Amino acid sequence: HKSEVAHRFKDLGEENFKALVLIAFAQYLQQCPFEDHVKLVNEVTEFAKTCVADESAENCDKSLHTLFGDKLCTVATLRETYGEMADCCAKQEPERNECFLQHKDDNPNLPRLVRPEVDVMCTAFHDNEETFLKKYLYEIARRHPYFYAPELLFFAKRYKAAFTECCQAADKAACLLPKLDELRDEGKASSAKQRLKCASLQKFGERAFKAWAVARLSQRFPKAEFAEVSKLVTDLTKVHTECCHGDLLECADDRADLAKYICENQDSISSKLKECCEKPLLEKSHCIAEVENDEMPADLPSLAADFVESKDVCKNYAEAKDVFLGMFLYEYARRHPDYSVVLLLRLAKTYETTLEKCCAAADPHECYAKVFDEFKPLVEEPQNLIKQNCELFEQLGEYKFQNALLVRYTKKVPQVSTPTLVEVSRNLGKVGSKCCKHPEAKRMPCAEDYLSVVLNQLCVLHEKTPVSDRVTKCCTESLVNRRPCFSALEVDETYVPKEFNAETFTFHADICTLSEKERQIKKQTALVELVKHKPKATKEQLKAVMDDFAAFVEKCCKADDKETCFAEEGKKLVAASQAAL
Ligand SMILES: CCCCC1C(=O)N(c2ccccc2)N(c2ccccc2)C1=O
Ligand SMILES: CCCCCCCCCCCCCC(=O)O
Ligand SMILES: CCCCCCCCCCCCCC(=O)O
Ligand SMILES: CCCCCCCCCCCCCC(=O)O
Ligand SMILES: CCCCCCCCCCCCCC(=O)O
Repeated sequence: HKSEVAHRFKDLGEENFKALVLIAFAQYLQQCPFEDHVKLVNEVTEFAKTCVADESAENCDKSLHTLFGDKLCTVATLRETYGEMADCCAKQEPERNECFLQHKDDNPNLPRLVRPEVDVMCTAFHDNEETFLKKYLYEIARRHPYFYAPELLFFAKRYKAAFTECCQAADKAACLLPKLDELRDEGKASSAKQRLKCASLQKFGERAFKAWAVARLSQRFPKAEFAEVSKLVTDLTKVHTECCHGDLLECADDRADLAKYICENQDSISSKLKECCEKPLLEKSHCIAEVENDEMPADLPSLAADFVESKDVCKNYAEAKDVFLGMFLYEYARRHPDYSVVLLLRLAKTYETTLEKCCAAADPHECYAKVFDEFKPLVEEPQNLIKQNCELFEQLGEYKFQNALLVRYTKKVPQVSTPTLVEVSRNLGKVGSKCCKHPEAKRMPCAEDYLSVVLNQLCVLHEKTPVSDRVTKCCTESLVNRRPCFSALEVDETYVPKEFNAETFTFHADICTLSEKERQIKKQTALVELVKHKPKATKEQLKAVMDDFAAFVEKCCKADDKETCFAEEGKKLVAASQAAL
């Protein structure tokens, strides 16, 4: 088409166009105030409308990069506020956009965003829904300049729906709060997944990413042909490489192209793509990215034939190693949607290590004839951990389950900071209440998805202020061995317990007037400090002390007079506990 802006404006729609332009500007000019951004959006939109009316109006022929760049260079304070970024304006567009990209700040220093009271939000929402939502949209985008724009818009729409619903209810707070917490967690998870995807692509390379995608796409589109799966994995790798570089326009066009390619060859890929392919341009790719697994052929051959029993295995493998291994991944993954992708990768790595050794020996067949027996122990490991932990989560509840994990991990890595241990254990706890509800067939994929982010949040932090070689080890190993590594950590027999600290175990009545989450976190913090002081303590000793603390807290919060009870009975509890331990 003769005009880029006009075309985009047309298939996006005015409302979507406006929100996206706002996000795009906020991610580049992270320091400019809201009023200035709104002003820019209005000018770009007004210009866009001119081009819609006549693709021949002036400047309507300019590319989007050029137009975006020219408007960015119009900001008068560009130099005084962003300094060096202002020098990007002296370059020819091609280089200009690259320069702006290089100067995008990922971890800016903006005040943390505080959640106001439910009634102020609801009142604000009713008085001016537009400015309320757009201002928060701006606040979120300036803080996450890397978050893929269209997905942020998808989140905004869900927030709107939460206010619309809850702000017109009897008990607003009881309605809205849980929705906001779920949205935030989900928002943070999405952010982590995006960063993880790019970092892994940079650290481990294209081959590893391609294997990961082959496995994932084969579980989802089992009826698709291997050649079709390879086509998709290739385009998908290119798409993420570009999206990770950070250029929104390039990223968006590649994704769109891929989404249409998929819809046009729908019948040749999966019968589950029907809905996704009838959705508007903006939602297509997102929908496809979450499509459920198509059902498998059910009348499929045995893997043993072509990969163990067959003659010429070594011959087909030597002829094209990666293609053969990819074929193996494809065949194995499409018969196992119940496996995590990383498990499939372990199987593949194991099959590769075996052919490398075995294909160089006299009688190949004999050497690699028992490969499938090496797979069994690899499979069972995550499966046992699932049942074992989910059952426990069932006996106890989410809270006591978190406490169980708390005792378990403080003992393995007592060096870690107490707030980190609490944070991590609580998140692990949630993965349990969220995945253990799924039937066995969907548990591993679920746990893998959530554990990948929790483990990455854990590693990133630790990276900053490292405290344990073991954690560093597990954090730097391959993403395939990451979870196994942590699971293999044993109690720290070297750790020297921390001296007693009266303060740490002193409690007041203010705990009675705290919110549930707040009470738990204070108790859990104490629970971690206890284990750090008495690491050799037993599950029984510990249970007894946690129970005394329990009755104690209920007793002191249920008395004609508090504070005294906590101080008087607190003296007791502490002294007794010490002796018992
Ligand atoms: C690496 C993360 C995986 C998310 C994902 C993605 O970005 N695309 C995706 C990319 C662009 C448009 C639509 C979907 N599809 C995808 C689905 C089937 C075949 C190929 C790719 C996905 O599953
Ligand atoms: C992209 C999301 C649109 C933003 C509009 C929703 C406003 C939510 C305000 C709450 C932000 C504070 C963060 C939190 O939830 O704790
Ligand atoms: C297009 C085919 C590309 C897939 C290549 C198959 C490679 C399988 C090896 C297992 C991948 C795990 C990589 C790793 O050890 O980090
Ligand atoms: C304590 C976390 C709560 C979930 C309980 C199951 C434990 C997850 C282990 C299985 C991980 C599957 C991913 C992998 O293959 O490594
Ligand atoms: C440094 C923070 C403490 C370490 C947290 C351990 C994380 C391991 C998660 C793996 C879940 C499987 C259960 C397990 O084997 O521990």
